[PDB]
Amino acid sequence: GESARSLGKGSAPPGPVPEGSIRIYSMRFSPFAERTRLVLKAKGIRHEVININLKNKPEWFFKKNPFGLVPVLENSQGQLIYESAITCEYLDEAYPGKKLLPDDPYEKACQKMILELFSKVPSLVGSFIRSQNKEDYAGLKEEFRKEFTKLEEVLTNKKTTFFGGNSISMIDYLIWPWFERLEAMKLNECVDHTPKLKLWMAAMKEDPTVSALLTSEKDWQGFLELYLQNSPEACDYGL
Amino acid sequence: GESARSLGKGSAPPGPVPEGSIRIYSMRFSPFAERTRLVLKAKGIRHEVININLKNKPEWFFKKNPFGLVPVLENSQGQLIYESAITCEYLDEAYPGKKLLPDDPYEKACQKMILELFSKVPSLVGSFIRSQNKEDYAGLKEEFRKEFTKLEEVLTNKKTTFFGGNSISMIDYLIWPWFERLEAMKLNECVDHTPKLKLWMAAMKEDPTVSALLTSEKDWQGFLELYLQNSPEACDYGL
Ligand SMILES: O=C1O[C@H]([C@@H](O)CO)C(O)=C1O
Ligand SMILES: O=C1O[C@H]([C@@H](O)CO)C(O)=C1O
Repeated sequence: GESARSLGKGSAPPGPVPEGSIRIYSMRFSPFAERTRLVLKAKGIRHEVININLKNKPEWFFKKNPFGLVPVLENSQGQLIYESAITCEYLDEAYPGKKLLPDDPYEKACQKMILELFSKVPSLVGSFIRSQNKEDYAGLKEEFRKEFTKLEEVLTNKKTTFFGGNSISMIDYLIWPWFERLEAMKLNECVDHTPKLKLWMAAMKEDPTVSALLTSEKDWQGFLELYLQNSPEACDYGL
Repeated sequence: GESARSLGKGSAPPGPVPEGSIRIYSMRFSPFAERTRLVLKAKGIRHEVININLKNKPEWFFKKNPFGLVPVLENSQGQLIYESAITCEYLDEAYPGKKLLPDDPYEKACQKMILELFSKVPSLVGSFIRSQNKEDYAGLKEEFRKEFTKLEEVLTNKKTTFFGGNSISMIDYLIWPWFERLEAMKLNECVDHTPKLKLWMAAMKEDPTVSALLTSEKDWQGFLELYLQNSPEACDYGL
């Protein structure tokens, strides 16, 4: 269980990825890295995980990703892939299993346009995590409700269970991690004028891949308190 | 030639796209829409163009794209695709001809990672267009030089003529429009510590697709002066 402890400044650079496996450089509480892990699980891809201490990074990690961000994929050929959506698309294409993106070009384009509709939400969550008082909170509630009604409208026309059809697909996994953290951020009442989006969240929680990877509110809250202080122990909260 | 005049507020909504053609909603001076037009030309795709008056938009255009931005693709089946990179990827997949993206998943992922390396540049150009004096200009020069050295490093390792190999490909067309406007913005001396990137620009200008679509400095400058004043005649400069 302590096998999951993060590597930080001073850690030895890791050795090569074994043939037959792919490696993800991750952090247990990162919603960006969660995207990639949901895909690895959904597709049944054998993999290893190296967690990175984002508040005390190893210098060698910048050789994996010059941006110094998680997630990063590394394969046995030594190829390196970064940016969460890029890593997810690469896995869908490079591995067998349930295809998570549509083959049809228009339907694929639709999933990417829905990701665009969503793309303000990660930056807002970033802002929210920093909110100081009830006035700031009232305002961020309105900002989230505007973004959520964009997403509600997609579901309203499609009349489908999920954003790509009646079966969960790539787009759902790409947006899920921010919704998972919404309870914990006290932002559930932003989805109260968006009834189909609320039902979508209930459906997501029933998905075997989502349920396997869900972090408890108490664990995310422990992480967050330490992260907001730039604690070098945040990323290993619980361990 | 006046066939290219933009549609603005009050214009009638256009009729259906004919079978055998795709329609692009564009603007002659938009670098985002230029991406899509470079792809249409590179692939030899039969198409029609409707230019939109971005400073006096038709209300119906928001039914084509709720964001109200160009480019937008519309096909004879009535499907609508927006966001410049999405439109380009859709065309590469949906049409025959020279494939502009690699089939190999890693090499495709590499092109998307290079687009990420570039992705600060459009926002910087946006800021530059607004620059007031020599001090602001000196600063933006340093910002551009930082972004350009990221791109130089890609070319340095690859030792290839273009960002995807020795043959021009999607990634080159996606980044080109901002480099085309660099002379006009007086920012050529930002590429003077980036010699491979300077050679890339010379190579791009020799490409038949790029050369066919290049706008003159004088025409772009006429456009820009009117655009900065929110002139409803900017988009039709020259007509
Ligand atoms: O700020 C971030 O955005 C990226 C990217 O992976 C998502 O597209 C990432 O990993 C972060 O930590
Ligand atoms: O500001 C813009 O960015 C978009 C997009 O098309 C690019 O990805 C666009 O068209 C604009 O006018």
